Amino acid sequence: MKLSPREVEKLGLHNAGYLAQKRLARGVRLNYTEAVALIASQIMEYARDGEKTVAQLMCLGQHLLGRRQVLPAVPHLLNAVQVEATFPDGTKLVTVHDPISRENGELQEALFGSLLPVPSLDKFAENRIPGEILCEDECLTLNIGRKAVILKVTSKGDRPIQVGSHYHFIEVNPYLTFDRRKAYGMRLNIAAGTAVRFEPGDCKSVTLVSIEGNKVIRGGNAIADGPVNETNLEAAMHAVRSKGFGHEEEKDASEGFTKEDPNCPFNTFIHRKEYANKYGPTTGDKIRLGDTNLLAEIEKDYALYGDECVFGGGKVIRDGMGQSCGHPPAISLDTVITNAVIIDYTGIIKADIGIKDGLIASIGKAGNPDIMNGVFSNMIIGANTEVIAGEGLIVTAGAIDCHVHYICPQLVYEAISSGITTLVGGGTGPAAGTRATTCTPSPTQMRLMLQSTDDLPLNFGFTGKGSSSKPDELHEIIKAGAMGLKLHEDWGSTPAAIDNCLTIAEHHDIQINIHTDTLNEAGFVEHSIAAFKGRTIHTYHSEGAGGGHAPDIIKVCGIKNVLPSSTNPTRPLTSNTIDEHLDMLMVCHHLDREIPEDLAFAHSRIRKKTIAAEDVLNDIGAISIISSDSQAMGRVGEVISRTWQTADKMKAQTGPLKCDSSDNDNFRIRRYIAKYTINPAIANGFSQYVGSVEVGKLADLVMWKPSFFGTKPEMVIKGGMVAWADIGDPNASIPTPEPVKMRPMYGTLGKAGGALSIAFVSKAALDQRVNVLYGLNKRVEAVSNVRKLTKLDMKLNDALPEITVDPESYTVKADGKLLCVSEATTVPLSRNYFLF
Amino acid sequence: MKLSPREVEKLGLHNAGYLAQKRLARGVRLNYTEAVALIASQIMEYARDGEKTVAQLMCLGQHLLGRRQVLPAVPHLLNAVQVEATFPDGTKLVTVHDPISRENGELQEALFGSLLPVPSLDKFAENRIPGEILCEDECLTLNIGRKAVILKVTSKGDRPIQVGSHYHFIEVNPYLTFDRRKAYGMRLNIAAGTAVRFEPGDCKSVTLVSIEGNKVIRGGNAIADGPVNETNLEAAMHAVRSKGFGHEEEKDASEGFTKEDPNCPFNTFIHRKEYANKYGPTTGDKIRLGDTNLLAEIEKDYALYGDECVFGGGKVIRDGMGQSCGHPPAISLDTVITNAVIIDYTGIIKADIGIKDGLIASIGKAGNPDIMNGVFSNMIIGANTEVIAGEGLIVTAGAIDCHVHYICPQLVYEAISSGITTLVGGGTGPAAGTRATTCTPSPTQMRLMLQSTDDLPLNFGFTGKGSSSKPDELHEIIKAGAMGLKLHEDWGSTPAAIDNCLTIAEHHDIQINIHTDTLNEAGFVEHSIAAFKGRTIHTYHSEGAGGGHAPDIIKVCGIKNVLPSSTNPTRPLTSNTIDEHLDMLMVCHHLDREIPEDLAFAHSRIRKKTIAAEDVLNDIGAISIISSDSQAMGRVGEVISRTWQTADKMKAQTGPLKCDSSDNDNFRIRRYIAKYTINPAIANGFSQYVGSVEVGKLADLVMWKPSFFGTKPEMVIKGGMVAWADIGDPNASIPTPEPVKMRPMYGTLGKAGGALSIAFVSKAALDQRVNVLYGLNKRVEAVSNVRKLTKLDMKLNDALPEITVDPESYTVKADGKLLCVSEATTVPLSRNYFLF
Ligand code: NA
Ligand code: NA
Ligand code: NA
Ligand code: NA
Ligand code: NI
Ligand code: NI
Ligand code: NI
Ligand code: NI
Repeated sequence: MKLSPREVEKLGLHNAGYLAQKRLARGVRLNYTEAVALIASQIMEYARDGEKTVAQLMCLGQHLLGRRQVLPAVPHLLNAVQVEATFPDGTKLVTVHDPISRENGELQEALFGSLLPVPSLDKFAENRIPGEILCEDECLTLNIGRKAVILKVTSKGDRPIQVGSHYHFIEVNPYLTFDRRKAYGMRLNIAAGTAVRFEPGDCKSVTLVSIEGNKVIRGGNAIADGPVNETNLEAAMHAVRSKGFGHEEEKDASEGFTKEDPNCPFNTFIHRKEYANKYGPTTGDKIRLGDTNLLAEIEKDYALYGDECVFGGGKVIRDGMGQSCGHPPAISLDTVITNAVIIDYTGIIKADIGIKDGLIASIGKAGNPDIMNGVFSNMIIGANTEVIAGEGLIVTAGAIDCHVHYICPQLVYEAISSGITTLVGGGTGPAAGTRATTCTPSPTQMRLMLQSTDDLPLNFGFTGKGSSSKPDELHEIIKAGAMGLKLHEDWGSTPAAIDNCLTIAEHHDIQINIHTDTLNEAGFVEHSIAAFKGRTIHTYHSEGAGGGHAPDIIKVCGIKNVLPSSTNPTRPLTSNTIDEHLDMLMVCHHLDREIPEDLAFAHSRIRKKTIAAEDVLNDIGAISIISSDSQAMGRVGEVISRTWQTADKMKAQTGPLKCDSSDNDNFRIRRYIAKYTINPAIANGFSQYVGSVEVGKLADLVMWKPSFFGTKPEMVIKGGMVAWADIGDPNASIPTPEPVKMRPMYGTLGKAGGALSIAFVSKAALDQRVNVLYGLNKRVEAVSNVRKLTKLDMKLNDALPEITVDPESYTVKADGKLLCVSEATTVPLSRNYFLF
Repeated sequence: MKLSPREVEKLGLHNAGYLAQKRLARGVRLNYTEAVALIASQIMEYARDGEKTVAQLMCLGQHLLGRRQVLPAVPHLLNAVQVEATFPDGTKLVTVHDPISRENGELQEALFGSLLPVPSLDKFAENRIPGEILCEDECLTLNIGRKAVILKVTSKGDRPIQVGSHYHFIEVNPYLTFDRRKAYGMRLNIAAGTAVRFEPGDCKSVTLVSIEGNKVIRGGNAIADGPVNETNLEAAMHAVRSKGFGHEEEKDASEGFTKEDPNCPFNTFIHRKEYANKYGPTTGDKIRLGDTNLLAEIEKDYALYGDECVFGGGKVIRDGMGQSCGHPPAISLDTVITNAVIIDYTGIIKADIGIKDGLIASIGKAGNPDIMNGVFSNMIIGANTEVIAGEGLIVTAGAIDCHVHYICPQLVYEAISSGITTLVGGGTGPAAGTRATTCTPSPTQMRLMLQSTDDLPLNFGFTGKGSSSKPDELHEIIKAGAMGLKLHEDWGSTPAAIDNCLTIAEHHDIQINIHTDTLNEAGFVEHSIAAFKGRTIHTYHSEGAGGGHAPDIIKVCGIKNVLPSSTNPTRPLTSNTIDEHLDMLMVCHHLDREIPEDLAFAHSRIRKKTIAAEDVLNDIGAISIISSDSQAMGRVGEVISRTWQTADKMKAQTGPLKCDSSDNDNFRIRRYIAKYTINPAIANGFSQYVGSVEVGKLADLVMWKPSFFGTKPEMVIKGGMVAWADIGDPNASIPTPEPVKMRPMYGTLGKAGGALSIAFVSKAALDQRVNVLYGLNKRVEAVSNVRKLTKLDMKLNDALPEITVDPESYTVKADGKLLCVSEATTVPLSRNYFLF
C-alpha cells in the first residue's frame, strides 16, 4: 500500500465518519464529535468520486445534517468543518461554513458511499449555549484621555493602501496625502487590530489619537524616529519634504480630546458583544463554563480599552507599535499570552500573561511602554517575544492529580491531554502492589521511575510504602527520592504503622497519605484518628467507597489535622453510581455475590448515603481536593471534568452558595478549581512552584475554549513551552483540518520535557543530590512545609463540620443536620463531547 | 473532533467489534478475541443509545453470544468482558460476567447498531479446556505441627470487624472480647489470605494456631510487641487491661496441636481444587499448556501450606505479618513474585521468586522469618518490597532469539510483546544485505546500532560479516563490538572463508553462525564439514529450507562440533508448509516458474522429507535451538509458539517420549523450552547472565495465564522491572477494561531500558571500553566460553544420530532408520487466539 502517515490518519477519520453514519442511520441525534467526523468524511468521499469542485462541496457540506439530526448544542458548537482530500487536480482544502443550516439534512448525501439504508426523517426523536458570553447591552469607549484630530486622507497611489490601528500615522505610505504635521505622534482611533483601507483615489476622513506612554516613535519609514517633541517634529517635517511623502496642510482640521462622552465626535465606540468577539470578555461580562450551569463573571480587567495586544497581519504587535523597539534585550518577555480570561482560586480576571525563563513573570497589561500607558517593565513585548493568542479563551493552572497509581505510561498521556501537568502518587508499573496502592517501594524502583519519567513534560512526585512499624526502611525510600509515603490497608494500616509513619514524616517534612482499615480489624475510625496524635495527614478517598473504615471514615472531614481528598468515580452521585461501584468492588476484591459475608462486606463499603454526603461536603468546602485513583478505582482523564460535574450538580440541586453573588457563580467556581490546583500543591509541599496562575510560579498553563471548558482543552503549556495541543492533519495547508486530535508537541521530544519540569523529592534526597546520582535532566526540588498544615490551610475548602454517621443506617449528619442530595440522572461535560 | 487518546482507542475497539459482527453475520463461530471485541463494542453502543442502565447492560451482555456462535474453547476462556462508556450520567464501567450463558444468543442484540442482516441460527456449523488444572480429589491440611486453641470470640462493637489469616490475634480491635492470654502468639487457622467476619454482637468460635519462625510479634496495636515469651506475655496482658481491650478468661477452651490427621478438630483443610484457585497448583497437580495437548506436572513446591504469600486487603503481606518488620533494610527484596509455577529446563516447580538489584536473588519460600518457618534471609519481604502476584500463572525465562535480522525496529516491539527479551543477530535496517543476512558489516554501523538500541529494554548482540578469506577486517568488526560473525552464502560460504572465520573465532572467543553453500558451488556438505576442522560452529536453519547445501545440509545434526538450530516457519510440517515455502523462496530469489533450472533449484531446496525429518530431529533432541529468521524467512513473534506447536504435533503423532512419565509431558516440555532459553545463551556465550530461571541471573521473566501459554503473555519483566504488559483503557477505573492490548511500560521510557539490560560484545571490544567510546547507558558484558562447546553441551538436546540423506529421493534416516512424520492439518496456539 505504501501508506504515508496522512493516509493512515485519514483512514481513522473515515472510520469515525462511518460510525457516525451507522448511528445516524438508526436515528441517533449526533453529537458535535460525530457530526464533524461525518461531514469531514463525506467531503473526502465526494472528492474521491471526482465529480464535484471545492466550491460545490463548500455548499454540499451544509446540507448533510439538519438541526433534527444533531443534539441541541451542535449548531452552537459547530461553526465550521475543514478537511483536505485528493481531488482530480490534487490535494485541496474544503471548509464547510455553518454546516447545520436546515431543519432536516439530505440524508442520502449524509450517507453517500456508506451503503447504509437512509432513515425516514421521523426516526429522529424530538437547550443552553455552551460557553456563551453574556454582556450588558452597551458601548465601551476607546482610547479615552488623548489628544485627537480629524484629518482628510487622500490616496494618490495606484494600488490599495491599508493602515493598522497602531501604526504611527506620519510613517504611512508616501502616496497618502494629508496633514503630516497634525499626524505626528498620532495613530488611528479605531478598534485595536483593525485597519482603514484606501483604494486608489479614495478620500476618507479619519480620527487620530495621540500615542501615549513615553511617546516615542520608532520604525515605519524612519520619518519621525524619536521621542515626540518640537525638535523631532521639525526634523520629521524636513524628512517628509525631502523624501516626497504626501503632505498638505489642513489648517481647519477639527482638534480636541477623547473622553467619556457618548456625543464627542472624536470618540470611537465598540459594543460589548463585538468587544468580546475580538478580545474576549471584560469586566462584568459572564461566561458559561462548558455546557454546565455555572457562570463566571470577569471581576477586573487590566486592559486599557483600545490598546489591546492582538497579533496578526496589520495588527498591534508589530515593530515600534505594540512590540517595543529599544528596551534592554534581557527584559523582553519570552512569551506573552494575550487577552486571557484567567480562572484561578485567586480570582476570575482578564489580563495578559508574561512568561520568562519558564516562569509566570507578570500578569497584567502587556505591550510597548513607548506608545501605551500602563505597561510595567516586566510586561514588555520585544523582538524576541513569542505570542500565544488568548483572546476568547480561558486560561487555568495545570491540574495536579495527587492520587496517581503509576500502573502504565499511557495514563500519563491521558492525564496531560486532559489538562493535568503534575502527578503525585506511587507505583512501578502494573505489578499487583501498584495496582492496589500508590507505592514505589524499593529504592531501586524509585531510581528507575525517576529515570523512566525524566523526559516526560510533567512534574512528578513518587511516594513510598509507609506501612511499617519501624522507621528504618522508611528512611531509605525517602533518601532515595520519595516525597511522601502511603499507608494502605493492603500493606497494613494499623495504629502501630500509622504512628511510626507519622513520626517519620515529622522528621522528614513530607506528607503522609492514608487509605485506612476498612475491615476495622485493629480498630474503628476513632482509633486511627487517635493514632494520628494530632499530626498532619492526607486522607485519600475520604468518603470511603475507594477504601476506609466502614461505614464511617468520612468522619475525618471534620478533623482539624486532616487534609481530606475525594477520588473521582463517585463524583457526583448519579443514577448508575451504586450499581457500578458495587460491581467494581466485587471485581477488584474477587468477591462472590452468592456468599453472604462477601456481599455484606460490599454493602458496608459502597453506600449511597455517604456518597451523597460527599457531594455536599465537597460543595461546602469540607473536602479540599479531588484526585483520580488512576486505574485503581478512578479515572486519570476525569479529575477536572468530575470536579465541574460535582459543582454543576450541587448548583442545580441547592442553588448559589451562601457566599455566592446571584449574578454569578464565582465563589463556587473558585472553591472547586482549588480542589485540583492549589490544594494538592499545598498538601504535598510544593505550592511555591505550581498550583496557581501567580507570578513567580512555573508557567504550567492550560488554554480552553469556553464551550469546551472542563472537558477538552486546546493547548497545554508546560514550563512556558507547548507540551500537548489540538492539531489536525499534519500534511494540511493549515493546522485545523480533520482529524483534529490532542497530540504531543515539541515539549515531548528529546530531553525538552526535563527542561520544562520538576521532579519533587524529599529534602533528604536532595541533600545527597539524587538528581546527580541518577543522571536526571529534569530539575529537582525538595518538598517542604507540610507538617504544620491543618484543614484551615486548604484554600476555600477549610470547613470543619462535626460529622456523625449512624453505624446501622449510614445516615450522615454535619453539625447535627442531615446531609442529603438526590442522585442526578445526567451530568454535563459528557454526552455533548465524547465519541464513546 | 478534538479526539482524546481514549476516543481514538475506543474507535479501534469498535472497529474490531464490527469485524466480529460481520463475521457473525455470515455464520462464523467467533474466537475468544472476536467475542470480547463484539461484546465490549455492543455495551458501548447501548450506552450511546442512552436507554439502558449499567445494571441492565450487565444482563444484556450475557445474551449476545451463545455457545453455538463461538468456538468450543470460548466459554472456557471468557470469564468476563469489561468496558467503559459515556452514559447520560457520565463514564461508567460495565462488567459482563460469564457472557456465554445460553445455547444461542439474541443475535439482533449482538448486531444492534451494525445495520447488518441477522443470520438464522442454522448458519452456525456444528473440545479441551485450555490451561486446565488437573488435581487429585483430596484435601490438604493447613498449618501442621503447631500449637492450637479454640476460642469463643464476641463482638461488642457497633460496626463490623473482619480479621485476616495472619493478623496477630491479641492485637485485634478492642471491641472483640475473648481470652487474650490464650490468643497471645497465635493467629487464625484459616486459608492464607482469607478472613473471619464479626457483625456487631456476633459470637463465633475460632481456631487459632501459633505463629512460627522466630515467633516475634510486631505491629497491630503494639499490645504485644516483641518475641513470644513469658515476660512479654505478662507485659501484653498488662497492656490489654490498661488500654481496655476486651478480655475474658476462657479456662476450659480446647487446646492441642495440628498434625496430619483428618479427624483432628483443630485442623483446617482445603481441597486441591480450591487451593489451586487461590494459590495456583501444587505438587502432583497438572496444567495444560495453552490449548495444546501438553500437560506439565508440578514436581515440587516450596510452600508450607497455610503460609502462602498473598497480597491484598486483609491478606498475608502486611506489616508485622507476611511483611517483615525489623530485618536490615539492605536485605529486603526489591520485588517478590508470589506463588509462581516456574517452567524451565531445570524443572517444573512451584515457588516464590525474589528479585534484588535486577537479579533473581532467590527461588523458594518467601515471607517473614518472624512468623513463618522456612524463610531464608535472602527471601525476606520488607517495607521496601514490591509484589507481583504469580498465583495461578506460569513464569518462564524471557526467550532468546538468536537468528534476528535487524530489518526494522518494529520487529523488536513484536518480539518483546511475544515474550522475547534477548535478540542476537545482525543488520543495519532494511538494506539488501540485512534483508538477506544477519550481518552488521561496518564498525560505523556497529556503533550506530548499539547507540540506536541503547534505550530499548532488551539484551542485544550484533554479529558481523564473517564471509572473508582474510582475518584483517574481521578483527576490526569484532573490536568494534561484534559478539559473533555470520558466514552466509550470499557473501560467500566457501571453505576458504569458513576456515578463516573459524580461526578468528578461536582467537576471539565468539560464536560463528553459518548459512552454507546451497548451490554446492565450492563443495558438497562434507566439504564444508571438513572446513570446520572440528571447531565449534552454530548452523542456522539446519534443515535447509532457510538455506544450505542441497539437499543434505541436515546431516550437520549428527556432527559433534555443530550446534544446530531450526528457524520457525517450517515448524512443524503442516498442510500448507510446502506450497507456502516454495512460493516464498521463488519470491525471495526472483525465480521464474516457467524456467526449468529455476524450478529445479526451488524443488532442491524446499523438501517435504527434510522438513518432516526436522520435526523428528527436534523431538529427539538432535536440533538444539529454535529461532526466528525475522522478516528473512521467519517470524519474530512466533519463536515461542512454533516451538510449542512442534512439541504438540510430535506428542500427537508419536505419544510420550521414552524419557517421559506417562502421567505428564515434563521431559518433552523441558527439552523444548531449552530450545529458546538456555541453549541460545550457551551457544552465544552469555548463559551466566540469562537463559533460565536460576539464582544470580538477570530477572528477565515472562508471566503467562496457562490458558494463553505459548501465545500471548500477560507481562514481560526485564531486569526486574515491567517492560511490556497487557493493559486496557488508560482512562478506565481499573486496568482491565477494553481494549486490552500488549503495551510498553515504564521500562521503555527515558533511559530506563538501558538500566535493565545488557549489550553483549566481544572481549576485544570490552577491552577498549566500547561502551564508553560509544556513550552507551546499557550495561555491556563480553561473551565467553564458546570455543570448546559441542552438541553435548546443548541442554536436553544433545543427540548425535548418524544422518543420511538420499541424494535423489531426499529420504532421511537417523542411525539407519527412516525419519518420517505426516503433515498436520491443524496446530494449536493459533485459531483460538488471533484476530487475523
Ligand atoms: Na438529575
Ligand atoms: Na455497621
Ligand atoms: Na540431488
Ligand atoms: Na493433523
Ligand atoms: Ni485507596
Ligand atoms: Ni488508590
Ligand atoms: Ni540463512
Ligand atoms: Ni537469516
